[PDB]
Amino acid sequence: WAFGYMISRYSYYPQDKVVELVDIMQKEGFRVAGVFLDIHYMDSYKLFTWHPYRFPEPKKLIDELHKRNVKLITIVDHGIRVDQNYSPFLSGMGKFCEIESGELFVGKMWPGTTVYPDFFREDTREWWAGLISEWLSQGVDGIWLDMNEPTDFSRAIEIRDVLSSLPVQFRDD
Amino acid sequence: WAFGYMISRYSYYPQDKVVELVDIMQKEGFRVAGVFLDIHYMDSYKLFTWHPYRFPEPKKLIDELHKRNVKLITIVDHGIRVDQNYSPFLSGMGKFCEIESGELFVGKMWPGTTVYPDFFREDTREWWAGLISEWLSQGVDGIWLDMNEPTDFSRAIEIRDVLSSLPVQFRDD
Repeated sequence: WAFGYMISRYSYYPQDKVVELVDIMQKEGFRVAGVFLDIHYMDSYKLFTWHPYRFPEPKKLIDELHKRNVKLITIVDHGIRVDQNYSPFLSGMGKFCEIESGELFVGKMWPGTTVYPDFFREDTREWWAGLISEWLSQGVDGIWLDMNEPTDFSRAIEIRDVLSSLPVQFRDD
Repeated sequence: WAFGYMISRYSYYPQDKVVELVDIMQKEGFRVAGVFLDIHYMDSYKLFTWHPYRFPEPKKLIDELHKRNVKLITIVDHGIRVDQNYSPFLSGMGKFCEIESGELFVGKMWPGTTVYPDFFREDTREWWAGLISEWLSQGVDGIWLDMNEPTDFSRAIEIRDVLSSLPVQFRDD
């Protein structure tokens, strides 16, 4: 099924619209293997969370998709939000990337201020596998890893803040 | 009396305070020949006007000062406010400075957007003499001409608007 016809967008939501679209596609004769859910499904772009208003009942969505024989693939970025009450941030502590001087590498990504997992380490990899596994257990069929170059926007944003008001054009480096 | 002791400030107001100060000076033995009124006495820095709140009764002030044998000297700048309902602007029309291309030279000074009298012309001189004469007739004893280099702030303000944002410091040219 990974080689079947996949539909995706940035993004499809709320959950009822996802099902409505799949139904119309199938009704008109298109065999859809799976649908991709882009970042709008998350709560404030926080990894491993569901938007409380757009996706109040994810279980219902997964069941509806599976009843229709459609796989669900969810995007997962690499940025962990520096949030005091965000579980992944607290549990991942100790396994994030650092900078030469010893502090954590704090940057900028979709969820705002963020830290990044140091995937080169065994414990980080194990910790991540755990979150993924837990995420897959709801019935999610696939993982879409994005922005994993790895990408960071703190430098770009820093430039945009300092020369924001200046009526000039920035080169695209 | 022009060689006597003059007190001034930028500025003395409202009118009751001007008289109070002169009284204290005289009571303590200082022979004051005259007091200078800086730009705060004008209405929005408009030449030949009295601030409706600080100097609501100019005649009363002048009389109070004259009763105490104290002359009154008022500052008069060279900028005419580009104001649709400002008399000097309307009556001076035709006698203001222009730029090479023919339009009026519109700049910036205390009253904001302003035009300037072309004093090199005899007609402008006659027009100005008229306003001065009319101004002196209330009992004003002297004229203090300021900013008549002539000075203009449109270039400075133009620079400050475009580079206002930059955390950089400007050279004082």
